[PDB]
Amino acid sequence: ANTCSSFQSDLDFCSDCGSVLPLPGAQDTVTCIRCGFNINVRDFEGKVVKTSVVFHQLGT
Amino acid sequence: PMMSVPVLNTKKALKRVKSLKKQLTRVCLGEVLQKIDVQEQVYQLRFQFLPHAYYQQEKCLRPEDILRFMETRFFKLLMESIKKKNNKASEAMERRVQAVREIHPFIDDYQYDTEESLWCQVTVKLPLMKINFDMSSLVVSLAHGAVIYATKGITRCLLNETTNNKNEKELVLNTEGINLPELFKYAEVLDLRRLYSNDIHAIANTYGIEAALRVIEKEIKDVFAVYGIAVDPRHLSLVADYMCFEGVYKPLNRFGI
Amino acid sequence: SRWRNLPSGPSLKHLTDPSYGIPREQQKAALQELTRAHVESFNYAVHEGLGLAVQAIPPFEFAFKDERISFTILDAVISPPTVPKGTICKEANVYPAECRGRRSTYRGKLTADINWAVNGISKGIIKQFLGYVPIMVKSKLCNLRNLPPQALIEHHEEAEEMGGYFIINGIEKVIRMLIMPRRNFPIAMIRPKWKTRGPGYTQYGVSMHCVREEHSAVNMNLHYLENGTVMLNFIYRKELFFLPLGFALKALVSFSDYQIFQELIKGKEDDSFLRNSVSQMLRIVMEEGCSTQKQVLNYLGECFRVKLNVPDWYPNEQAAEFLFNQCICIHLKSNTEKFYMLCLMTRKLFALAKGECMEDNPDSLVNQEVLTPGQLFLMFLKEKLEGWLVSIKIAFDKKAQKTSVSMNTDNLMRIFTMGIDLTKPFEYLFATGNLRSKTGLGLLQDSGLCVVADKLNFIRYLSHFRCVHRGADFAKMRTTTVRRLLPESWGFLCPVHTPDGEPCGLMNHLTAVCEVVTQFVYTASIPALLCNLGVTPIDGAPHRSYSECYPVLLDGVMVGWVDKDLAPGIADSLRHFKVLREKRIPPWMEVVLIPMTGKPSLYPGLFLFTTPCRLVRPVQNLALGKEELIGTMEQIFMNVAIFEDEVFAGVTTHQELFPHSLLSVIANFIPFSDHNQSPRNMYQCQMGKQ
Amino acid sequence: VKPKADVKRQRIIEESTHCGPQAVRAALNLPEAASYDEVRGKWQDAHLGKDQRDFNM
Amino acid sequence: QIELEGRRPPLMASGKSLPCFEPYEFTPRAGGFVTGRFLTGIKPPEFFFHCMAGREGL
Amino acid sequence: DAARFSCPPNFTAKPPASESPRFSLEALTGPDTELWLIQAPADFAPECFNGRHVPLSGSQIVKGKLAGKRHRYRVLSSCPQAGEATLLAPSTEAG
Amino acid sequence: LPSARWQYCGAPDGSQRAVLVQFSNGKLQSPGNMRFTLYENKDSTNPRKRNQRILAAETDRLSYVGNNFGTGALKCNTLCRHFVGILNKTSGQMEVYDAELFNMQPLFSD
RNA sequence: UGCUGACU
DNA sequence: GCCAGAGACAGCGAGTCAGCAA
DNA sequence: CTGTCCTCTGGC
Ligand SMILES: Nc1ccn([C@@H]2O[C@H](COP(=O)(O)CP(=O)(O)OP(=O)(O)O)[C@@H](O)[C@H]2O)c(=O)n1
Repeated sequence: ANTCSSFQSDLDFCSDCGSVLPLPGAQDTVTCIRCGFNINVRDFEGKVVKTSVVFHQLGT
Repeated sequence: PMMSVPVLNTKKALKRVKSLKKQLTRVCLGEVLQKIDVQEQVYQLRFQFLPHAYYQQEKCLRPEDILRFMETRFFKLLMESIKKKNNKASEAMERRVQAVREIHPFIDDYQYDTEESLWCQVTVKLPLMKINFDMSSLVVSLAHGAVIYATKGITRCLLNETTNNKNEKELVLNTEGINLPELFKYAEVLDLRRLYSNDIHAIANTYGIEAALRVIEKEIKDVFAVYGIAVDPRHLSLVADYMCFEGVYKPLNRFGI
Repeated sequence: SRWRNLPSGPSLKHLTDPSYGIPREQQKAALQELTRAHVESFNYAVHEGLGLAVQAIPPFEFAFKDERISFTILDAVISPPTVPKGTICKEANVYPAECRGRRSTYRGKLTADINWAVNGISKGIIKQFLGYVPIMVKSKLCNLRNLPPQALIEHHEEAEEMGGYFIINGIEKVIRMLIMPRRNFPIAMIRPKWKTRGPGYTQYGVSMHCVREEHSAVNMNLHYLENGTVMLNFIYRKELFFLPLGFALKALVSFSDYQIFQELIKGKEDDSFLRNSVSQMLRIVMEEGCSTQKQVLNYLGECFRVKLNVPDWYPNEQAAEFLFNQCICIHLKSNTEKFYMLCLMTRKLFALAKGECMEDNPDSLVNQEVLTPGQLFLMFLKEKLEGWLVSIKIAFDKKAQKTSVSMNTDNLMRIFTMGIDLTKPFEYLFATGNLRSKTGLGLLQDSGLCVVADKLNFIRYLSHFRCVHRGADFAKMRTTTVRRLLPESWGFLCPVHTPDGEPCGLMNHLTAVCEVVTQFVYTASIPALLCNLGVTPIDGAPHRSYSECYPVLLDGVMVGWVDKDLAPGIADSLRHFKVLREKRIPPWMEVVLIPMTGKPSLYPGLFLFTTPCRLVRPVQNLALGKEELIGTMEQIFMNVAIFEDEVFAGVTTHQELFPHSLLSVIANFIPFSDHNQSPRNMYQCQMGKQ
Repeated sequence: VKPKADVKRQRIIEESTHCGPQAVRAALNLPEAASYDEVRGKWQDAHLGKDQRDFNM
Repeated sequence: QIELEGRRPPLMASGKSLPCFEPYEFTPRAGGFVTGRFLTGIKPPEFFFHCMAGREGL
Repeated sequence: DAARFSCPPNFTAKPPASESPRFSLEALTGPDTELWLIQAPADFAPECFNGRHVPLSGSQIVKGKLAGKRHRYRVLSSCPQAGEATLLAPSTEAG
Repeated sequence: LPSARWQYCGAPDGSQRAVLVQFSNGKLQSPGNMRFTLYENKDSTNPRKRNQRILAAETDRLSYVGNNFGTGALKCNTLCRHFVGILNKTSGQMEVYDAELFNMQPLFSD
């Protein structure tokens, strides 16, 4: 029960994209849980610090 | 493509040219950026622009202009590209924010940076069903071809200090793009007679065909000169007179016959 | 060794010796090792490789009347040349001395024993005579094998000959080593003409050239599409077919879609465009209708049934297996191993797409191998045997479709009705040089495959068995980048020996110390040894993060994930085994370890090649002094001094045997080549052959 | 070539075998000194780069 | 100084220009600077670069 | 309905061992007991380590004797990584 | 560095084996609700079949099955060997036993 | 005509 | 009606000598 | 392998 947000987590296959509130039971083994997950998947990412930047590259 | 206008040899012109060189080089959003911070259907974006210490020196830019650019051009080209993807998928801070969201229905509120662009992010959201992926790809492929401001056709200037020994005092403002009219405004800083370009179609459109004949001849001569070869001018005269016979610079190839 | 007893300075007291004309007891042994790659390849192709070739040969079942008949080829045997039938007298053998006097082919008899059954309870083993296949001169199926120089003079032969050629109409065709991309190794390429393959394809993709037991080759391309999705292009019978990945991965393995996913995100489990695009591969085209291995095999079976020309009474699930067996990853028997190999080639396209890896130049010898005379011979033999089956049963189905019960009376009169085929097709490939095949043999070239070997001089002749042709198509190209003499052909190709006109840079020659690998070994105790050394099997418990681990491959089969701080010691241990001939490591395995840094260097990982067509060259292994053999890709990660006093303590892992090892055999006949300018040593090499 | 003139040639060839670090370093605009391995890394980065115009420099 | 495309000889994929030279070696010898003459011949590594140049010429 | 695993006819359920109190859940949950997963080459003879002090952290070379020949085994000890094999033990609670 | 005295009490005939399970789709947060049943082949005369085993795990929603034979049997069960060590913290003694690893997978039939 | 060598 | 999407489409040095197979 | 056509196609 720790496969994340795109797989049945008790069956196996992958779920489909969200439309109605309930977890979109897969075409196989339609068991449902967590209609809408608690937190929207948040992503922390940025770019590089050599070429795009003129900062971080005063000397070195 | 290139250009070469001599600099007029006056004390005022020498001073104005520094600003001219710094005025025609292209400054692009990507050349002024540190790194983006994208959070994701509610997609936030903080640009985090560079300090002026090492880019204002030779680009002639200011932070209000740069940021105003994001509000009016980048933050709407962003929705333009979002639609490009989603069509085939299946006291004063206040007025600026308000006019900006007057024009678009997705943004919510950006930021303000009263101290040298400290933290300037934006927030979007498409709540029903959109392909939530690492859209950083889009907002990075777009933050490269996004240029603050540039003269059409010119990519960079440079003043090759000396070009003569006889009258060593000559200065030349060479360029690596081609826009003839966008130099006509500096007839007092630069000598617009003595203007030269290797294009031969642009010369033929600003000065005529009898002026493109001589550019053709000089181009062939300078091509042969780099190897020490020297074809007699009487041959290049005939070639240039035949090419430009009927009023246009016509190619010497299968479509010219 | 094999380069000892090399003369220290030349002598002149060998001429003017009391024994100058007496034919010697055994042949020279340095001249013999020149055509050795041409003969040791054929020796396999005709005896040990022919059995394997016929073993694949799926039994050709088809419908007669209301009956289904099965024909399998149990063995095929090529016999030394001999007087035709017994209609001749006094000597059964036939020696190459004639067919040069007369103008004829030195051809041996190819005969197989087919076994035809009707439902599997009625069967009879008939022995048909397929045809005639040409024979090499000193090739184990020739009559001049095991003859000393004195007995080789009473048959009219050179007393110093090394055959390595064919006599097709008395002309001595010399089929020469062509250059192939590589075998059983995924090469990540950036080719801009790939985005024309479809609507959203990019200019990124890993190509793999698969060879099974030297009888079959196939080329498969994994393409990156802009959506983050990967496609698979396969070619069957010269037609290109595109299957989304996911259709292939679900068919090969009966695993959940999360387990397939956990595999394609092994080293980049923090990236989110990838995690999202793996799911769009598994769900977008596979949760659309097929979610069990059988339904995927059934859907794939129906779309491809028409062009795979499968039997009509075959379930669609059986027609899918036919596609996977004959078109994708020929080299691997398992379907689980075929899954792990398609997953590492994808894990690599994702790194090339995200600029985490450097495109592999297809024109560097690092990513190149040679096509020997035995690979072309068997790959044509196998295809022609399959064609013979097909033609005999075309005749079968077409004659009468009539009550086979009594028709078992003319069964042999039937098989012979199409056994009249296999002879002339084979001589065309040898007399003309160009290839007429339904599948081009995974080759890319269909002409100039065999060439005339002309004895104008013995320096023109000896250079036909050391030539390596980049390809005959590259003689027609605007850009000249396959003519660059890169620094990776140091010791493997001669810098000076290249034709100096239209063929320049395209026709190269091997150095004197370089050699082609031709032996075949067991390589079964190697996967069990790698695990003792420190590797952890593909199944699990890597002990680190899948990013601080090297993906171990051994001949197309991913053993899997040697830890990052155990990879160096493992590579050094494996190199010590091959040098001292311990374990069963072939003396010529290439232990490569492409290190991983944060830079966009070549994709990291510990490879271990032992295949039969790579080029190797000897170098004195310092720290052991035991004459190691290194390969084209293994030589890029090691320092090899040339002269002593150039050897250092930490640097100089290896050392070269002689200082002139870099030069070819002919370029070693030019006197003082060091004091002449180089374009003059290139003309001397071409003038010594006229 | 005269002897007593090949000695100068040999000494100049010996001197020429020490001009790589300074050349590359002062072309990467690196700290003038104190970096002997940062220079190799900067050269490697410039070599595996995409633009490849800091390598031609 | 050997020059192939207007540039020094190319490096391998590992950062060495020739199997004899350490990766990213600073010496000019590793970049095609031949100090040998045809009077007293040139060593093997220099022979290699000279052949590269003479071949690109053709 | 969950299609319930159906045992093939040539297989029979193995009863628990009531003669096994060692791998009993009770024995394994004792405050002084720790469980370790060990992975070794297929030809590894565990008896060669009898009496020898295997490390509980880091990397160490351990010498073993098998059939008169000295073997040295690099032993790597680590922190369990999420997703590791779970040990099954007989439980009286589970019928 | 902390060390343990190694002892292979192991299996009396080697017939005895422990049982390790690994799930192909990840972890079970709290599997306390799982019932495992180990099945063995009835054929004890065939050396090939006598070591064939099936492990079945039943939940309320799905079934998992692992086997040590056939495609589901994976390479790690042989190329490498698995053991379980039981460490007595007080004595510093580690008892080592043979283990069999089962890769578990979900159950459905047409 | 073709194709494989070769010459300036 | 304005101008990108392409997707065909055409061009690719001069002369010379052989042999071999169809 | 590049540059113009240049004939659609397609969207606007
Ligand atoms: N494919 C070709 C090859 C050659 N030629 C012609 O032959 C001449 C001499 O070739 P060459 O190769 O001997 C050059 P050369 O300067 O004489 O050589 P050197 O430095 O050793 O003295 C060329 O300049 C061309 O006129 C041609 O038309 N097509």
